[PDB]
Amino acid sequence: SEAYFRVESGALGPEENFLSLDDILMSHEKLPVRTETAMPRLGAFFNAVPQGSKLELPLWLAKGLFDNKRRILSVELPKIYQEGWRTVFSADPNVVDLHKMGPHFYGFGSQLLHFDSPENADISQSLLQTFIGRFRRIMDSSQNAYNEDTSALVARLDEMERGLFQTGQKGLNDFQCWEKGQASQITASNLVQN
Amino acid sequence: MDAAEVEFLAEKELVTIIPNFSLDKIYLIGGDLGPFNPGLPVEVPLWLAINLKQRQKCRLLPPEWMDVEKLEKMRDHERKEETFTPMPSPYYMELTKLLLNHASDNIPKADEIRTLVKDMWDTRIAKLRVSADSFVRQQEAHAKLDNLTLMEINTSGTFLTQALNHMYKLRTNLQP
Amino acid sequence: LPLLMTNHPAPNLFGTPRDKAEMFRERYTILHQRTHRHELFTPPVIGSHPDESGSKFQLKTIETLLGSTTKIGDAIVLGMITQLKEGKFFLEDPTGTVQLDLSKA
Amino acid sequence: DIAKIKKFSKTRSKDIFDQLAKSLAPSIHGHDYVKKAILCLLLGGVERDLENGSHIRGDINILLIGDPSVAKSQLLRYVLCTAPRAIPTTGRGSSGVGLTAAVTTDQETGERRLEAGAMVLADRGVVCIDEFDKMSDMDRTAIHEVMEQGRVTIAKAGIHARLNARCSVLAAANPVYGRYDQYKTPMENIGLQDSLLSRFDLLFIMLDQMDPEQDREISDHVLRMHRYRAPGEQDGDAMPLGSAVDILATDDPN
Amino acid sequence: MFCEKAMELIRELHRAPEGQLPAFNEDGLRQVLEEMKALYEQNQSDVNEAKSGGRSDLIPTIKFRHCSLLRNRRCTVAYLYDRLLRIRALRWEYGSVLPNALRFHMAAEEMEWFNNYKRSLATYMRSLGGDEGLDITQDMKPPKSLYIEVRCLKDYGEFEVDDGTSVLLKKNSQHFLPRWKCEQLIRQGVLEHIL
Ligand SMILES: Nc1ncnc2c1ncn2[C@@H]1O[C@H](COP(=O)(O)OP(=O)(O)NP(=O)(O)O)[C@@H](O)[C@H]1O
Ligand SMILES: [Mg+2]
Repeated sequence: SEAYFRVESGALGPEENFLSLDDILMSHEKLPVRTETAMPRLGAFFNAVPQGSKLELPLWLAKGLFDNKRRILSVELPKIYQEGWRTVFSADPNVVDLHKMGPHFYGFGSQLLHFDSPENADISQSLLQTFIGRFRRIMDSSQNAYNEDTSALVARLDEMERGLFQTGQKGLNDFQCWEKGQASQITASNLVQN
Repeated sequence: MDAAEVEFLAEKELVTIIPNFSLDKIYLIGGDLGPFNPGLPVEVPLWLAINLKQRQKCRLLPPEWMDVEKLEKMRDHERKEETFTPMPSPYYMELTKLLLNHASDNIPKADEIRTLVKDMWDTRIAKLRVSADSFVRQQEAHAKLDNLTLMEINTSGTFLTQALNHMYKLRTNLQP
Repeated sequence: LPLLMTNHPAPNLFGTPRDKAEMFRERYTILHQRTHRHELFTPPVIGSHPDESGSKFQLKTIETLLGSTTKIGDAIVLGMITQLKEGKFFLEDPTGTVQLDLSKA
Repeated sequence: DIAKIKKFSKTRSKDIFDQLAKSLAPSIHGHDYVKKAILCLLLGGVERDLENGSHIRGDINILLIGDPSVAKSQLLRYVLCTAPRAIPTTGRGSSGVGLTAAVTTDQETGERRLEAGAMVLADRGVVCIDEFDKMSDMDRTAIHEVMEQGRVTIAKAGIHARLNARCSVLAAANPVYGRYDQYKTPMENIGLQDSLLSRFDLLFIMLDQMDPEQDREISDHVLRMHRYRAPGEQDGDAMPLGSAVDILATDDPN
Repeated sequence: MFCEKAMELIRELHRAPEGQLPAFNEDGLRQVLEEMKALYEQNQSDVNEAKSGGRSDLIPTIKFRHCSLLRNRRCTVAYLYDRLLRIRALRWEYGSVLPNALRFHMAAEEMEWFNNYKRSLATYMRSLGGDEGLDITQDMKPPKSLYIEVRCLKDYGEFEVDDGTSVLLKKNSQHFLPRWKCEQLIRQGVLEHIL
């Protein structure tokens, strides 16, 4: 029915959604870079920022400054997307804590491909295989954790996987309410709290 | 789509009732029904059957497939097969819930019928779980689910479709 | 906020001991929010390449200067004039009080 | 557990000892000379062997004496976190046996052997002793040999041996009467015996002097530290109680 | 970094997934707009300096402030639009006249938008048929029974059932009435559907 629905996240696509709060928060996360030419007047922030300076700045700003000729700055991957952590994911995707390793792991990784790194293919394959490995546990936990504390199950999941978990939980709760007949009652909305 | 809406579609299925009242043919928009003669079977949609049973105006008769022998055969066939088998009704779970919750007095051996329907439901939801896992593991592009019912698809399909959307975008993010 | 949207009680003649202080506290509050919206406010993010002291009108309260700021030559404070001792004037704000040497005005 | 960048950084930096000392324990404000002394303790001198066969002990021993709430325990904790092979110890929770060595039965065979104590485990390392003024005298008898000679002599079970206990001692104590008394001599504020005090390289008295400017900067630093939250943590998280989080035999961000 | 005040608007809305409407962050909106004004003034000064003087090294920081400005715009527009989404859900989940405790959270322009949306929606609903339209805000759940039993939660005034017939909605009184007449009051919480 006509319930409130957030603007959906478009982080996994070629470009993120403009009005998505999730995409905005995802792109806020910082990204290491190396500056290719000195920038005047910005020494107050990191008077000129000298050439060759290492910086960590937001992903939206890195994408804004980044032109494919690599004229202003060079963009480097975060550690969690480099080969060692990709190997960690290859070991067993179920045990890594993607909530602590950036809450928007898949969205940040997908937008990290925009900079045309030589290991873009490796990053993409790592993201795909991580999702494939974690899918079954997400599915079973979401669809079988009925009416209990879901904190331990949902703790290690990134925000995309948390959305999938809530979708599965919503389906489970809907079917259980149907089977026990509670779905037939007409009830006041959540706004009765006011 | 909600389970109540799947029940709403399931309520269109035809069942047989024995009225205890007299009423000539009534011309409904979806199709005329009746005449309703006392003590004689007449076929009506399930919503009207449940409403008349609630109002003490009829006795519901079970469908031909609500039979312990037939349901045991169907359950054993479902457990024996790997693919989803053809079900006796396209809304068998909702039919079972409505008819047994409202007319357990009319329907004999309702406990056995309910338990066998639950067995079939558990087996087929397990098969659907296996199908979803195989889909994601093998990175299939499409699946074939010929004999699934609408309630079975609705129970798990929102999660599965969202997960497959995410998987598709993850495996296609190198398009240039 | 109107009082119906708050915890504030209705006004009455036989006020509480709190209300007597609340008069002057609210007078300070209105003048304080009036004051900080004037051009004396601090510059925006690198509004000037060297930093500026709020258009040379940067503000402070009494409790801030009761401390390390001895003989700081540019203190500005909003507060109420009081002859808290005879001839020995004091300033007061909701944070505290301090003597006023007003030999030059 | 590369050196070339260190040997370049010592040229790029100007008086790198000062920068290291300032950066020693960021969470603790002030105490600059104490931080320099702790850095000296961490680095140490060079132990001499003389041609006559005598040796000169190279470790540096530091004793911090001071009022309640002047970060002595916190400096010990930082040294425990930063140094390789730093052993924690507290005065009331330790014994002369546990500091040096204990006879214990090896259940693989049943024979009894020496099991190393704190200062033997700390060999070529550091041992941090909090509440040092609360130790028993018989327990400090063990510390005397360790500090004086860099060894401990043991004669128990079947074994008679001089165990190596070459460790720097970083001890923390309160003065007698809890709070330091300005109207008493230091030798009476300090309840320890002069024989023991001779074994420490440096002795620091640090006081809770309630200067308003010093209080201003200290309180500002403390409240800034309490306001800090890590970047890999959500805006309203309580930190999780401990659980295993290491998932490769070698560290990944390298 | 510049953007953090804009991020507080975003974090305010993201910290309430349930769809309820927080108070309008007028002060935060004023601050991000002031920041954009300052950024634009600096950018204009720098860009005209660079173009008139022929000085080329300004162009990276020009692009820096330009991207920062576009970021500020994106954040505030997303904030306003998501607030509009939350407000739009109120017409369907509760009804037309919002309670004053919630109406106090809305901006005046938000109430303007909401009134325009209500007028447009009512116009669309009227135009669905020859006379009286179709009230699609009703029939939110599939129908089970023609009549329902309802219980009065709020002590409430006279409620017309049909013309001269009406029922007094005194608290704890219990009526048996048509579902389509009782649906709005149940959704508003005046009545409790039982059984
Ligand atoms: N200069 C300082 N900077 C930061 N925190 C400080 C400072 N001085 C004291 N504290 C805090 O005070 C608390 C107590 O520190 P602690 O190390 O136990 O003091 P102490 O000198 O050992 N006193 P005590 O254990 O009673 O002999 C800790 O939380 C410290 O962080
Ligand atoms: Mg301490």
